[PDB]
Amino acid sequence: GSHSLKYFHTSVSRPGRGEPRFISVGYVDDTQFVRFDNDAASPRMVPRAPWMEQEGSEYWDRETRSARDTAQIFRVNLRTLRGYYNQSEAGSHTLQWMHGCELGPDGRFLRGYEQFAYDGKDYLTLNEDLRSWTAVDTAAQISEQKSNDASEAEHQRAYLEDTCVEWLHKYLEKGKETLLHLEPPKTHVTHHPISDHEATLRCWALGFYPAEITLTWQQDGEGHTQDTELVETRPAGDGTFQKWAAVVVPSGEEQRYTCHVQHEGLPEPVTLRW
Amino acid sequence: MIQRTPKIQVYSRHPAENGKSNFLNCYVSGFHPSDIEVDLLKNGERIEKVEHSDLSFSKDWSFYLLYYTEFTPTEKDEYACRVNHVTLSQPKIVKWDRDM
Amino acid sequence: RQPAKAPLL
Repeated sequence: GSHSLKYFHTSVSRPGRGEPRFISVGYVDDTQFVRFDNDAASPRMVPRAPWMEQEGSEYWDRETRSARDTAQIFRVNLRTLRGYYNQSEAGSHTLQWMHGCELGPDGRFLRGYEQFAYDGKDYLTLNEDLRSWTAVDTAAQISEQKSNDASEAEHQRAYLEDTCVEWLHKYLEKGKETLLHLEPPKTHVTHHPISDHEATLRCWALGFYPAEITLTWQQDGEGHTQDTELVETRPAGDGTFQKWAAVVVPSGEEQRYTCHVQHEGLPEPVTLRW
Repeated sequence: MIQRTPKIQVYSRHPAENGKSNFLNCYVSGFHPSDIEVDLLKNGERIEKVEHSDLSFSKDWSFYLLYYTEFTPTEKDEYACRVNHVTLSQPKIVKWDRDM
Repeated sequence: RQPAKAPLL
């Protein structure tokens, strides 16, 4: 199947309290595997997946240097952006950076992306052609010109098509036993009477990986039962995910309702009744 | 400036069984800015030494975090999550329901 | 691994 190597960088300025807080995390598919947090005297990039301890000290030293330098660059960018918008020093502001490379089912480079946001809104985008930028306003147009002056699109294209692709291949091989292992959901249905005439049927999906999943309550010919309550897919805390879907049914008709669960770890979709 | 209030889910890692070791989770997601206060409560009292995951965000730039601790569910103990954020006029308390 | 040099804005 398809796979992705993704990083998320966040820098938040702390007025009157020193350098901005900087936190970055790396993901392979739906699995976090590294983290960097500058809230320390000697901040380090550290593993967040057990299979990354196969990486030696040189890897960790290099990633620590890269992340420390990114934080300093982001402190500069926050100051630059504060001047672009003529904003006071008394206000807290946020700069975010996300980038990633995605492989197709053939294992070849399919798409790369890179984007910046300021105070929770799109700021500057590296287009999927990997050769041009798009600015959201006049401030970001100056940032676009800087990127043009430095051939930044060419530099980021090289990272996304070469460095990113190569290391995604390495990570997938080192963590194959978990990254390439589809974990099917464990499913069951719970029943909670609301009154003498109504009841809640809750269809559970527990302990699955990856996070992509579909839950539907079927009521005879209606595949998506009216007023089905879906919760956002949520992490269990152990690397797997959870989700449930609930419906209120007339008491005594629970047998007319069927829950469908579709997940890539299931050879066929599963149906359940209370 | 884009601000988003956090969505809140309080739940256990495994199906709750009284007297059995488990993990109480509080998942805050879809919020901006990243600064947030999350507390886990046992019978209205704050639980000490609660850990949380590394700050990450989604495609729309909104952040998400998982707060978690070890707990022992019982019949009478009342667990809840208390969330405070710049978008909230007052702190929000969401009780733990073992059926949700 | 992550980029060595992050873009300037």
